[PDB]
Amino acid sequence: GSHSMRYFHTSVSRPGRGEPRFITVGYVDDTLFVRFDSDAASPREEPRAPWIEQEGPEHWDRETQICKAKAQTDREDLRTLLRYYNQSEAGSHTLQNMYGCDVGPDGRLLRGYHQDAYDGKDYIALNEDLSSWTAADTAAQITQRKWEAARVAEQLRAYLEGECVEWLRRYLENGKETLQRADPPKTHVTHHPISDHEATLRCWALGFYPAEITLTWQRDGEDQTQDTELVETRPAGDRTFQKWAAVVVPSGEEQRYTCHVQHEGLPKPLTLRWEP
Amino acid sequence: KRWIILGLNK
Amino acid sequence: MIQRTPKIQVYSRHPAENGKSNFLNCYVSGFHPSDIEVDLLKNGERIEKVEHSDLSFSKDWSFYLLYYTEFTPTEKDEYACRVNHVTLSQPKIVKWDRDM
Ligand SMILES: [Mg+2]
Repeated sequence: GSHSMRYFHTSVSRPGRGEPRFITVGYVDDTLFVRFDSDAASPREEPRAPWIEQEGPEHWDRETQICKAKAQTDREDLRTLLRYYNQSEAGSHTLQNMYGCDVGPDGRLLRGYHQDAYDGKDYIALNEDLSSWTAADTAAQITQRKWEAARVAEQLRAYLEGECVEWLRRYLENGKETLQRADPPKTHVTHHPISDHEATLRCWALGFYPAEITLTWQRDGEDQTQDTELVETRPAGDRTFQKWAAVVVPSGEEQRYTCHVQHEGLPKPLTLRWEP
Repeated sequence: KRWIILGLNK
Repeated sequence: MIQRTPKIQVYSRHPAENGKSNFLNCYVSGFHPSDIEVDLLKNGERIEKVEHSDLSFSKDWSFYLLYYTEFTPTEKDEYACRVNHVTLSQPKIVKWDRDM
């Protein structure tokens, strides 16, 4: 199937409570493989998956150095952005960055990403062309000007089309046992009477990997998108995910409803109904 | 593998 | 600034079976800023051995964390997740419903 590699970074200032806390994590699809926390006992790029443990200490030293340089750049940038937004130095602020690449089943680049947010709002983002920027406001246009002067986009494009795709390919091979295994959902429908004249049908999906899934309810073969309650896909803690979709139905019409399940571990979409 | 850059200040 | 209150789900790793070892999960998500206080409760009291996932965030920049503990459910024992965040005036308590 298709795969993704992403690095996530969060810096949170805490005036009066020391320097900003920095946490970064790396993922291949929905598997975390590295983490670095500035407030850990021994901050380092820590391998979190068996398949990455083979890279060796020199690799971890290099990755650790990159993490520490980014924590330092973020401390400088949190001060800069107080100036750009004319803010008090007293408040807590957050800087986030995500970057990475998506590849198709042939390992070819589908899309590259590099984007930043300040206080949870878009700040500056590399466009899909990997050559232009979307600056959210006039402060981010100052950064855009610096980055267009330093030819940042060109350097990013070369990483995203090169090392990003090559290393994701290497990790997918080294971790093929897990990264390249899709665990289909275990599915069932439960029934819960609401009143004398209505009941809830809840379609469950458990134990699936990756997280991407579609659960839909049809009434007489028509999608019930507007009337379906969908919970956010949630982690089980054993690598797998869970999700449910529910509909409120007139009592006695249960067999007119069908739950449809799409997941990459399924060879074909699955159809299920309330059985008893 | 992380991306390494200099001059990335905002 | 504009902030986002956490969404909360309380559930078990596997379908609950009284007397069988399982994991109690509290998934907090969609919140901003990242600082949050999460407790897992057994009959209203704070469980001590509670671990949590590494701070990460979604496409829309909001944060998410999984808090979890190993437990053996029973018919009598009631579990809950208690969450505090800057968007909440008081801790929010979500009960564990084995059918949600
Ligand atoms: Mg509060």
